[PDB]
Amino acid sequence: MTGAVCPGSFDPVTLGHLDVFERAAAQFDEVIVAVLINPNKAGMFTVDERIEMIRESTADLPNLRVESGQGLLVDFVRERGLNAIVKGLRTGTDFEYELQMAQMNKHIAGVDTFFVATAPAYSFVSSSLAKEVATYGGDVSALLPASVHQRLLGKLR
Amino acid sequence: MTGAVCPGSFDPVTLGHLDVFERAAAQFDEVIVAVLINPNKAGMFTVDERIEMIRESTADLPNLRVESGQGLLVDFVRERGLNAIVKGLRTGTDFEYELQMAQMNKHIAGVDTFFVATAPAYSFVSSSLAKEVATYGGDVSALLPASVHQRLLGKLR
Amino acid sequence: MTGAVCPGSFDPVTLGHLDVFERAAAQFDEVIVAVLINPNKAGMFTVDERIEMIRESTADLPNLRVESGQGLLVDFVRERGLNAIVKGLRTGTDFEYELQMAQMNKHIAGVDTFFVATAPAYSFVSSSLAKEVATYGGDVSALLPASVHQRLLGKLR
Amino acid sequence: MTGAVCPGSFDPVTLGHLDVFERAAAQFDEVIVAVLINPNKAGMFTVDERIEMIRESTADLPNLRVESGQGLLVDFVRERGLNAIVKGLRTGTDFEYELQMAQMNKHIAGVDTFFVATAPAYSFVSSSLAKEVATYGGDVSALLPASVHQRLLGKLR
Amino acid sequence: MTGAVCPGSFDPVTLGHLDVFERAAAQFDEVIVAVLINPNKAGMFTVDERIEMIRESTADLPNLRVESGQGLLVDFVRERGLNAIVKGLRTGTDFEYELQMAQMNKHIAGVDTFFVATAPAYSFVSSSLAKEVATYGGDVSALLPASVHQRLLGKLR
Amino acid sequence: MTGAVCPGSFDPVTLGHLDVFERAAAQFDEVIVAVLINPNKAGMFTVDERIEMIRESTADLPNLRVESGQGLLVDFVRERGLNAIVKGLRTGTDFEYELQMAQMNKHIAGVDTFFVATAPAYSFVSSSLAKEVATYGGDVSALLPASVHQRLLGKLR
Repeated sequence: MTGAVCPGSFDPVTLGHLDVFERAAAQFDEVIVAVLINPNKAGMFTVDERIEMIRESTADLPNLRVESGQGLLVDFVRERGLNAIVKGLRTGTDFEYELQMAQMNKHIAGVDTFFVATAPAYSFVSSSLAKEVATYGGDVSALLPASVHQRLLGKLR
Repeated sequence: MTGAVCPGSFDPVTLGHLDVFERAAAQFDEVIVAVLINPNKAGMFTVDERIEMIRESTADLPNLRVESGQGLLVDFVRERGLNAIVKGLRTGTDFEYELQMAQMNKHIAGVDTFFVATAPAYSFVSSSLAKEVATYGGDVSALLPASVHQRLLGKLR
Repeated sequence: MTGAVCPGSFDPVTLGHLDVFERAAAQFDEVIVAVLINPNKAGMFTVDERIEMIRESTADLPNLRVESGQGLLVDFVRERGLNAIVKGLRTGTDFEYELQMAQMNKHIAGVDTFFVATAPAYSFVSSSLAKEVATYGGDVSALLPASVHQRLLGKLR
Repeated sequence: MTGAVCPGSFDPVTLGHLDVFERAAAQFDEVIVAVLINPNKAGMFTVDERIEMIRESTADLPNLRVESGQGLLVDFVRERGLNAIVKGLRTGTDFEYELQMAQMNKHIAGVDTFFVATAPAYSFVSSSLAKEVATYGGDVSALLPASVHQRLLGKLR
Repeated sequence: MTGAVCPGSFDPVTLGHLDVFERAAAQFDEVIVAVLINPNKAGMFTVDERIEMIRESTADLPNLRVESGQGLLVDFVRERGLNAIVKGLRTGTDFEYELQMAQMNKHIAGVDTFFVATAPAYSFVSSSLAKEVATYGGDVSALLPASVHQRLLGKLR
Repeated sequence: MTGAVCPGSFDPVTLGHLDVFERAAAQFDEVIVAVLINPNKAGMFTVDERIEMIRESTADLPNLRVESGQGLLVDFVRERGLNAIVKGLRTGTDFEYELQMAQMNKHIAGVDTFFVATAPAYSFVSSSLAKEVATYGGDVSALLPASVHQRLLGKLR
């Protein structure tokens, strides 16, 4: 019966994200990873690539599925008969902005947002910082799932 | 079946607490409110009084129950076959300390902590500040369950 | 002969802004709302539109007026015989940057900045988030002056 | 007929406090410094001493007066026909708690709180840290009114 | 020639502390761990016990020595011909207070303070939280050096 | 022999930067100021101009040198046989992002980051805010080295 949506651009998914997915899947009957797309900015990976990388690293989570979307997150959530968001916290999270969005999302659609801190080991990776470090040759292999790392290097070369 | 524990001293329970209880009860199959009592610091209300006040306030939540506890929160959680905590955020929450405890609790017992911000209307009330304001004749009736406000006036008279 | 300036881009003015205007108007003899125009981003509303929307929403504040400005805010303030700014705080305010600007503004022109938190009900609206949500069909009518809301609907339709 | 109250324990008043008093006195017709007395901790200085030290240091502010208070700050403010508090910010201010109190005080009594950052030179002094440092022989003479500094030396010797 | 002081109560030293000691020792010619004592509060471990636990876990650091003291940290630093403090940051650090103290310490004695974040794995341990968790039976064995853990358990039993 | 790198874009160098340079040079045997240049975003001053301005400002620091760099900061550091970064903190620093980068930089290359707060007097200046204020005729001469202020006026005329 219970369920939550884990949203993000996941460009690419990191081990910080996967940690949060795993916790959500352990605590809710169903979890949907929402790959949210801005149709007006391309990013590094296509939607199909993003989804494939997530699926390949979540194969051990039977109650997790992955879908893309755009527009209001709360519409994505409600159209699936759910009303909870689970969002990860890491070092460098703009928490004040996350709080603003959470209060807005509850106001307009009655959707709750639960925050969970990612594991310390994965607390300083972000999609953007991983892409930046890898661009200049830094080793981010320990911070990304195998489904991502060499595809990332491929894009960069 | 899913479940979480909502911990606190609840001396007394506020509408900020209740808002969090309601959201937990909406998103988890089972919720236990843990009235965590300190042997040294005896508050305003007895443990039994606090439990009664929470029960009155949560009468419409059939999947939520109220229990007292002492010692390690993660033991309270695990002893009941669960491994999630839901904790509310308000204006004045020491979030950095909450994060420290969340990471400690995950490390020592594998228990996850989910944070949810209370509604803006209930975001500035706290048990301590409500008692302080009421003590000097300030009106905090919009911030507490009606039955709590009734009892609070009694303990002050 | 006290006075303060309330600065912003107000694209559009929200009830968060209006709350702050009202408090400023209640505590200073004279208030000037400074609509600061950019060198891009050209907003959703023109400067005249922003001004009218503010004027419409502050008709019950006789000691408040609305003017556009370019260049340093402190020059705007000082050229009107004042040396106080009143700035509102909301969820998602970059307070660290506001503090930096406050200390700079005091240094270069002797202008004080007073910060006041907007009401909890209006604490999660911002001009940008209201436009984003409204764009995707979300109901922000409770968060904007009724006048402004209709204009916004017009700009989108 | 504008006015604001500047609250604190002022044990003793610092140049950080005085800076804020001066700004408040510059922007409001009438300023009242509220020396709020505790039920313990009895400070280093008695209430009369704290008051005299503030009076001594604000002799050049004709529109400022100094009074002691007990009970709710909002009652102190309202019983004097005002509804504004001016509170200073320094390095080490618990701003989250100040925000909580500000929202509570607006709720229960309609009193606004305006925050202003003290000058960088005075941004790291507090009454407690000045007493601690002076106790162990550190020179805090640049951080306190000359009068106050001599009195402090007297209390220690 | 170069050198820094690493201060704290170290009651007991944690692996978070040791991480910071190691970094300091790697970056300064000499490092002194300052075990600062309040002669008016006993703590769990005696000064000799604290020092022994630090020495036993820093034996692989030839340029680190351990000394106790009280009163002003900057006097401890300057009397050793040094003028730098290295202080660790962890989850739950009151950074605003650390900044206040750093600015005060530079003002009164010209001593610089360098902050370094402890490793993620050790970022949520503190002496106080470790003592609290161990008191109620939680497993903190991975967060403390071998020189500490069973001595801690001994004190508690 | 010890050493650290002080990184930035320094467009232009400010007295806040200089304060940090001086403290690094006082505490490490060797300091390298790394003028990190971005191929996309060309600022106000050329790399050569920025280096010259830093050299003029640091003439009294014989153990500090100035070099340009591109790419990974940790590579710049390691290529010079060092493994420490000294970074300044000011009002408006995004400290959460600095922490994220520090933990990333330690992970990918073993490089430590030490943070030091700049003096209160120089705590609200930034390269960007200085340029912005100067552009509109505001006086930031107390906030910049004299030779920098001279050059800044030139690039604006």
